[PDB]
Amino acid sequence: TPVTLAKVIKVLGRTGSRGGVTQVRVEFLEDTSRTIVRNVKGPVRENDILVLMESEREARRLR
Amino acid sequence: AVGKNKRLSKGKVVDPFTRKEWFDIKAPSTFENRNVGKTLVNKSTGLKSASDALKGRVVEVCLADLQGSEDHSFRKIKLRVDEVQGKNLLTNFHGMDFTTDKLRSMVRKWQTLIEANVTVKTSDDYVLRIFAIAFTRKQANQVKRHSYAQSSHIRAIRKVISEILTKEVQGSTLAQLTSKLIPEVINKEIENATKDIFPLQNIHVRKVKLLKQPKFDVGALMALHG
Amino acid sequence: PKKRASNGRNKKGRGHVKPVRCVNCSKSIPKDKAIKRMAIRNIVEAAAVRDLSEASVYPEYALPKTYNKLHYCVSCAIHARIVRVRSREDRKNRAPP
Amino acid sequence: MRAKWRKKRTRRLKRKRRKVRARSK
Amino acid sequence: SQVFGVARIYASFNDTFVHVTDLSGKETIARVTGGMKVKADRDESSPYAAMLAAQDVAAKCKEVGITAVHVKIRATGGTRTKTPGPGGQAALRALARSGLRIGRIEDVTPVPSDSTRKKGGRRGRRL
RNA sequence: UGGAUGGAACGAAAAA
RNA sequence: GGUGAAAUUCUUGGAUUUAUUGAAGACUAACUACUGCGAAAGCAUUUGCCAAGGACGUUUUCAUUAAUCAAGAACGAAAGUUAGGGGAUCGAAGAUGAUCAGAUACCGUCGUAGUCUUAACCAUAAACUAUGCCGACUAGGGAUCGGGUGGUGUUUUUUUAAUGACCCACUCGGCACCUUACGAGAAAUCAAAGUCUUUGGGUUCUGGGGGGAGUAUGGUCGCAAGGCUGAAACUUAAAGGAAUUG
Ligand SMILES: [Mg+2]
Ligand SMILES: [Mg+2]
Ligand SMILES: [Mg+2]
Ligand SMILES: [Mg+2]
Ligand SMILES: [Mg+2]
Ligand SMILES: [Mg+2]
Ligand SMILES: [Mg+2]
Ligand SMILES: [Mg+2]
Ligand SMILES: [Mg+2]
Ligand SMILES: [Mg+2]
Ligand SMILES: [Mg+2]
Ligand SMILES: [Mg+2]
Ligand SMILES: [Mg+2]
Ligand SMILES: [Mg+2]
Ligand SMILES: [Mg+2]
Ligand SMILES: [Mg+2]
Ligand SMILES: [Mg+2]
Repeated sequence: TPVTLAKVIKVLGRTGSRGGVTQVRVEFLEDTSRTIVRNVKGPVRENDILVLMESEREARRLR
Repeated sequence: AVGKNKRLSKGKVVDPFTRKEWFDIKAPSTFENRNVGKTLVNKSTGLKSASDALKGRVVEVCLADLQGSEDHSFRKIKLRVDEVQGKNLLTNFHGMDFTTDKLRSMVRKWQTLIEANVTVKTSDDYVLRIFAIAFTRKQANQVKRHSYAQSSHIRAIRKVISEILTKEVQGSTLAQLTSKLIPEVINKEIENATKDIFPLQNIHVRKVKLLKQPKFDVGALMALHG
Repeated sequence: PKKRASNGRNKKGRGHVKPVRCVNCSKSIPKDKAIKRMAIRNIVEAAAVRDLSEASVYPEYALPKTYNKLHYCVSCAIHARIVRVRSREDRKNRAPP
Repeated sequence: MRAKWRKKRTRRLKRKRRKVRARSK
Repeated sequence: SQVFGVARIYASFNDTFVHVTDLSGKETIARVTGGMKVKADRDESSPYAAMLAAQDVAAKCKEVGITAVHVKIRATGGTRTKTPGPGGQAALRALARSGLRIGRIEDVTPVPSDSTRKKGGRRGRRL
């Protein structure tokens, strides 16, 4: 059960039917220069660190 | 939908790649490169003789690989397998064609498209159908924004293209023609023949399609692969 | 009363226009009345371009295009967040955005 | 009700009256 | 120096097909579809499903010996949508990230010259 | 240089 | 495979998929636009044959031979009928799976008649520009199609000529478009829906509150569905058009 540590670099905005989810552009601690866009449940700012059960999934961006 | 089978068997394991071996495809002399690719088939058992399964196969390869230069980027080429010579199965020409993305980029609105086809026959009893395509050009100092043809220039241009294709194929066998089309001299002729009618930028020819084959005559094919 | 000068199409002097089929609901609609759009889009993305470019042979290959024309019925066009509506006098405006 | 279906109903009613009249002559 | 295969992604709606074949195309290798790696009947075209299948087929490719692949994307075509599905695009990025090499991508969606008839009736699909 | 369709929802006595 | 989500359906007798061929029928994509032709319906692959047509050019001919039309006549979308052929795709009826209180409806899978063609019929449409035809006059702007004229204009041929394709100017005939309203209108709007109380260029057709009713009856055409002409008794104070505020 490997995991991945990823660093938030820029928040996009709220998303979801009820505004309880946040879109963030997060950047991996290891093997840098790769940025992915993921959804976050709870309160979050920039510069936080997330742990991911998997890395290969890019959430549906609304822009 | 993994568990969706109500019934898997109307009435009521072996790895297949341990039985399969590779083969190297060879192109005729009229190409800068000769090494095309590699292909898989089963054991040529006493009941199959896999050379039979290879006899009527067709492989599509981009021309840019065959010539090295990237200007022939789109330019698909179709090659037909004909003879198996010790893991170096041989191929000859079967058809040329354009790539959809290019073909669609050819056609834009606010200009006139001109198309023509022909069913000429070669000296080698080969029966070929060749297609040609053209679009009108707005010259420098153009002010009007559409630049259409007058439907009689189109008739003349199509007549010229039709006759010139025949006069370029009659007498020619096949390979000269292949080496005429690799440097695209045919379309080079078109504007020289039509510049007194209408501009006609961008006169790439089209796909070419084969229709009828004569008897095999192994020796001619062997001549291409020295 | 009359709502548009062309009455919703571009037919003046024809009578019949040889209709086509909507791409979404397959409703029949005259060609000129249709709401044709041109969809030119690069094949992959604006995101995975870096991945494919580095993980591909032929450096700086082509990244070619893709071209589809779309035809929507009036109802589908409105329902798919396109040109939806405009105000009374603003409807006369012809130019694109 | 819609005019087209009015016309269709009337057409049927006329057809029925026609045949019932032809039943006697 | 290199070994090529041919991808032939079928990027339809409601499902996604990935199977690599020999350069001739008569011999196929490791046909896996998104619908056999999930149990939803609604996610058969989901990008996650297509990505996960693409990793599987890439595994078979790598263990057989194909290292690079030529790409042929195609939609349903004919009289149908003619636009690529959602998961096929994700699958392409998946198998590309899996380790193989990519060259000469083309679109081969079957487009007609004004074919017979689109289903749905004159007045269209009403919903 | 982007991108989503997306379930069900009948009726309201007469006059002012 | 299908949807919002599923199911009917097909799959170890190998479905969906991939390659090489072959057959059948339908269509003529992208080029395709406030562009063209036709009396209207309508007409989009190439080439050949047959006849037809508008506009332009004209110091050619006849000489008023003309405009509109009761009666009468040709053409006339789709659907439909009769008899052959063809019969891929789609698909009224129908069979089936869903949703729902019910759902013989919308949604899904099949599926006869039909969709195509030959020989005949039928003669209707929101057949719409809801604006009859001919003739004259009245405000400005550009663009476009066909033809003709002028210009040391550009490009290409053979620097060069004639051509051709463009540029500038002009004109005739078209499909229209942009601004304004002297003018018209109840208004929406209109270069005609203007030159109408300061009421008259020529001419055909239609209407007199809403229903009953395009019904009944009588003629006439058709094998049939139906078409053309077309009432009355009785009932009712409002129906209706365009705009304003909610
Ligand atoms: Mg209204
Ligand atoms: Mg009409
Ligand atoms: Mg009740
Ligand atoms: Mg009730
Ligand atoms: Mg099979
Ligand atoms: Mg065409
Ligand atoms: Mg034209
Ligand atoms: Mg008259
Ligand atoms: Mg009528
Ligand atoms: Mg009328
Ligand atoms: Mg007049
Ligand atoms: Mg002119
Ligand atoms: Mg003019
Ligand atoms: Mg016109
Ligand atoms: Mg009266
Ligand atoms: Mg009355
Ligand atoms: Mg009103």
